[PDB]
Amino acid sequence: NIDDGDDAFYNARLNAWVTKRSQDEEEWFKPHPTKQDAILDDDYRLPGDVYPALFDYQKTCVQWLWELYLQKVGGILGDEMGLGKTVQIISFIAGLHYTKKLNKPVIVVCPATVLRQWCNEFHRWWPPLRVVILHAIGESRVKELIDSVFTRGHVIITTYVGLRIYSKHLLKRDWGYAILDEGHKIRNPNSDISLTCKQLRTPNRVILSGTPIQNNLTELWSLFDFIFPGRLGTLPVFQNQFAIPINVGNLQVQVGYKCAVTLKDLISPYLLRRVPKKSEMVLFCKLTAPQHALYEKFLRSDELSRILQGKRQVLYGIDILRKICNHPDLVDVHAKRRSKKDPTYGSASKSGKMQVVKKLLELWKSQGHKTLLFTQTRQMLDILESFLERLNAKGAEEEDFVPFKFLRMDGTTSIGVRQSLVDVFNNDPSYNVFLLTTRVGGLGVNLTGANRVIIYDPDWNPSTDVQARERAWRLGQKKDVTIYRLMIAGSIEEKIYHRQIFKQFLTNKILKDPKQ
Amino acid sequence: FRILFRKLTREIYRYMQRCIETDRDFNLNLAVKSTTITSGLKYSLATGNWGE
Amino acid sequence: GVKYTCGACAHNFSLNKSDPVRCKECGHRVIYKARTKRMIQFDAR
Amino acid sequence: EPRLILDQPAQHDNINKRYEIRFGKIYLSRPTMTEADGTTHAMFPQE
RNA sequence: GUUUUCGUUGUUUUUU
Ligand SMILES: [Mg+2]
Ligand SMILES: [Zn+2]
Repeated sequence: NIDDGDDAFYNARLNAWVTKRSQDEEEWFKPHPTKQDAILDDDYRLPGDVYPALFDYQKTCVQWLWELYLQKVGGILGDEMGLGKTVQIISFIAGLHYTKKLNKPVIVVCPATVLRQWCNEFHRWWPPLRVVILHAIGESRVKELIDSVFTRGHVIITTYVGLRIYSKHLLKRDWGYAILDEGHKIRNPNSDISLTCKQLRTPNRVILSGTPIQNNLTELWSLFDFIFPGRLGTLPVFQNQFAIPINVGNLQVQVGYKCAVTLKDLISPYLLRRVPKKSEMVLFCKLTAPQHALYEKFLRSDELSRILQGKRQVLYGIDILRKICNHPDLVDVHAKRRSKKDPTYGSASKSGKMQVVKKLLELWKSQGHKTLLFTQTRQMLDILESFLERLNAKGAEEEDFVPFKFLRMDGTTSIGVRQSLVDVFNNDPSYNVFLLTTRVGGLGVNLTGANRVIIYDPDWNPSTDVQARERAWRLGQKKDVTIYRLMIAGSIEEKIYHRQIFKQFLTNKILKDPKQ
Repeated sequence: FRILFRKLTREIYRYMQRCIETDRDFNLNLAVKSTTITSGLKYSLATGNWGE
Repeated sequence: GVKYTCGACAHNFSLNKSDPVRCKECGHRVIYKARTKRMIQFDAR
Repeated sequence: EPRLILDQPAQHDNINKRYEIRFGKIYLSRPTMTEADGTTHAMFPQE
């Protein structure tokens, strides 16, 4: 457990680094043992330890961070996935700690899947920086932890669930530089996010996420609020300025063009922007006759009108009409009572997608193509798992075949398992297919082994699918990757897919050309 | 049936107004609340009250 | 143990709490709990 | 009352955009009860 | 474990 909760852990690493560098003040302030420091200006000289270790993008991004620091306040530092974000931020923090310009503790908020990671780069790049995570180590115990966490303690780490466990003695005292590695758990305003985040007392505010804008410009305003105190205006002002005109849009374009380029110039110096082959084949299957019957039956019923008028929400009427598109046997009232104890619950050819699943997956089963099966519900996982077990039974009973070897991962499993299964797919010639349910999976899991991808059900977030495709389309993927979309024509899948295309246009004309 | 159908011909009007302003490609199979003449007969024959 | 009989197809069978009400061969959802073979004693008066 | 007329008197220059729906023949079907699992069967009173 | 837990509106038909 690499940490500095107990000063002994700090002392050991400190001594080791001092001995390493050796071959009046805090010793590190002296230049590099074999080279000099990079003096950008009077108040900023990067140590020779890391300055040449960076490269173009990284160096100019740390430069951007220093530029913002001098201009005060901060910005939403977000670019292509993992474009040295951590390296840049820690190098810049080390830069301020080097010139003694850090006069107040730094706070960094990161997910619980990267907690040890975030402490690791501190330990390896800059041992002189002390670090303390917000846990039992780094009710009185956390108060003795508070003792000398501001003078002795340099950087405090926090999980973005853990602030409201000890916020009583954190949000009170002043703070210096602020880092939040989370740009999709802030989104729009009016949430516990703003309740425990935007009450921090520091101009320095930086967010590390390359996907801040995925739903709407309200999320943009709320993300701009955290960094800057409102160079644009209030939420009513932000809306009444350009919310409707952008959506509706000549009569809109030109005035909208100027009103949008004004915003682009207003927020552009507050968030950085940086960016094998892929085949996108979308199959349009039809609703089967038993599916069309259950579709019309639910179509003409009291519950839909009851939802429409207002006593209920449309979220519970489009979840059940997607419940029938996945397969007919999921709108049953006995779902749990026959999910894993009735070997007829799954079935085949009734879903309207088994045939384009059987054929498409068997075209790779004998071809030996590690493929990704993708869902959103753990309930449909039961059906696709019974289906694949029956496929296994059929293949094993006859000959000249090979076991299908699937696996399912979800929130039901533990955080410990993760990488293990994520690895057993890459490093095993067997274990060809495995379902992933692309909500839990996509946090950064390395599954470069896959070369084929099947999308079964369209999602709501247009972003959740890019990580899904990236589960086999990682940067510099070994072999060509293809996407096969399942889409039931003449159904809600049509509306969702067109909606997702419109959402792609939204983030593809706001950031590309506002004349579209 | 006269009663129930006189409250059937009119919900076409009261939906082809909210969409006529949008002039959308209305499905026309969603404005016809077909259970219009199911429930009046069900209630008259079940509860016993011939009306609504 | 708990035996079941179909509607008129005369199919004799036994459902458990894992399947819906469906005569397994005829596909008849009007099924009937098969009578108990157990003896019943009468008074004949 | 076999006549259902709508309109958009304004412009489209000036116009009567006349949505006009005409009624027609009814249809009668034989009893079919349409099970809740798509196993549709013609319905018998005993059932 | 002594002990120990069902109801109403409305509707119809009824009973010397
Ligand atoms: Mg009496
Ligand atoms: Zn039968």
